[PDB]
Amino acid sequence: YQEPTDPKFPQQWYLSGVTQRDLNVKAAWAQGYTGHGIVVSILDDGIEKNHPDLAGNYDPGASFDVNDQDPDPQPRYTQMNDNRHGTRCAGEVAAVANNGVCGVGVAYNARIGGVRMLDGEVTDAVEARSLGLNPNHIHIYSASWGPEDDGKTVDGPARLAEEAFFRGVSQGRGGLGSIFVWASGNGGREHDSCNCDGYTNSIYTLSISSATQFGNVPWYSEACSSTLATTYSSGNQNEKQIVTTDLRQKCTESHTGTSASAPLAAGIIALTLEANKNLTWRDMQHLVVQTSKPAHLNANDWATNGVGRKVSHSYGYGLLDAGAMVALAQNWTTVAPQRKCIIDILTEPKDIGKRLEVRKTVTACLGEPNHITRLEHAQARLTLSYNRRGDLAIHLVSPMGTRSTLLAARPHDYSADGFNDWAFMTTHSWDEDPSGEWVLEIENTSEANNYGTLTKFTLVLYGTASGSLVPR
Ligand SMILES: *[C@@H]1O[C@H](CO)[C@@H](O)[C@H](O)[C@H]1NC(C)=O
Ligand SMILES: [Ca+2]
Ligand SMILES: [Ca+2]
Ligand SMILES: [Ca+2]
Ligand SMILES: [Cl-]
Ligand code: NA
Ligand code: NA
Ligand code: NA
Repeated sequence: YQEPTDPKFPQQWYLSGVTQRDLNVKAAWAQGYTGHGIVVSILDDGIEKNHPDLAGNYDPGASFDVNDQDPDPQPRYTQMNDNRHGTRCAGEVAAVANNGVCGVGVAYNARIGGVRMLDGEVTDAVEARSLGLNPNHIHIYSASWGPEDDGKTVDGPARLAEEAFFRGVSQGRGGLGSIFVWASGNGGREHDSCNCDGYTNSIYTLSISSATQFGNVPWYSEACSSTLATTYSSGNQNEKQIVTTDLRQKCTESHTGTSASAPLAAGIIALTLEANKNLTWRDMQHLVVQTSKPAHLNANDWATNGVGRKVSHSYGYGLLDAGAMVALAQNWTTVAPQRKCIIDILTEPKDIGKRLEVRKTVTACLGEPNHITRLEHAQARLTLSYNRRGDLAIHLVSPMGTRSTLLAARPHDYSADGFNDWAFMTTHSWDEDPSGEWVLEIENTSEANNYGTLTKFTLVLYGTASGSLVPR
């Protein structure tokens, strides 16, 4: 294998590195996987389809302009170069290789498109028509956007967009399911908590956080239990950033944030899908859980779950490992059909006060077709009132002892509107047996005399009843 000769490839430290602080992409390339035959679409502010490092891979069938209702996603050019983001993201996935221009995409032989959908009024219908674009042609969708990262918002997909997620994973890609890759958020400065973002908190999105070059939690990071894994992105000014295609046929070395991490993940997922085109949307999440690497990512909350895997709320299961992903994909056995076990926990409303603990021992639908012995995602769907929402911290403990933070204190969230059947999601108990005692903790983290009531707690378990590995 001959590595790319592109002029900025040496600057793509998160690929070209030789000091083990990288995404192990060369190993996949050397196995013969560069993205041939895979189609990825960037859902953002447009794509410069004539960019010298994108044109060779550009796919009009992966593209649309939902803002102006036409097929051509070319960005709107302005003095401030506002609409540059989709072009930056596209090059991370699929910039052309060995052409003397800028660097390379992770999947530099994949086909790449863009949906111009952020440059206008972004309605539920706009989101739904973007997520649902050409779903039997596009394999993988990448979205580096979501609800305002102000640390006070709780919001997620409305009805059309949620319907688009369920149609995508159910009937998309020939019934194997659209793969929706999501950036977990850029609200770290505001102490945002990313389970309050219903796009990344969805089970249907493969949510990705960031690590800095030196292996630390970047300033912009949001911790939450819904995140699955991590890719490198930007950090402090001594740390390098992401190198990619830029608006006006240029090359940038300064792409940043979790917005840059999701496209890198989408590229790795494209290499993985080339290695096994029959992988389902759930198969792909299993591969990420099994192969991602904690090593040398620094966080104070690394914990070993019930099947021996290390998990962090900043990083999920750790750094994506492209070589390991493509290797495991090749002989992967399709997982069994997804089961869903619904457990209504409360028999009466519960005053929260300073602190509330709810314990329930469950059988996880024993004796039923939805019996689960091998968890995937779990949700605590909570309905509660509280006078100051951001003073709450919420934890969920699995029978195996895995403590998932469902919500951390958000100092800027003054809302009195509580949570209305909000489906807080955790990936941290993946592959555990969910039978036994679950514990919900709700705590007032302030000294104020706050008050409210928990009126509904639905524990929703997803998973199967077959095929477990020996614990790590
Ligand atoms: C894909 O997986 C399904 C489920 O295991 C199987 O029935 C089908 O034969 C597979 N198709 C290919 C092309 O491997
Ligand atoms: Ca257009
Ligand atoms: Ca190039
Ligand atoms: Ca956020
Ligand atoms: Cl469901
Ligand atoms: Na919404
Ligand atoms: Na998600
Ligand atoms: Na148990």
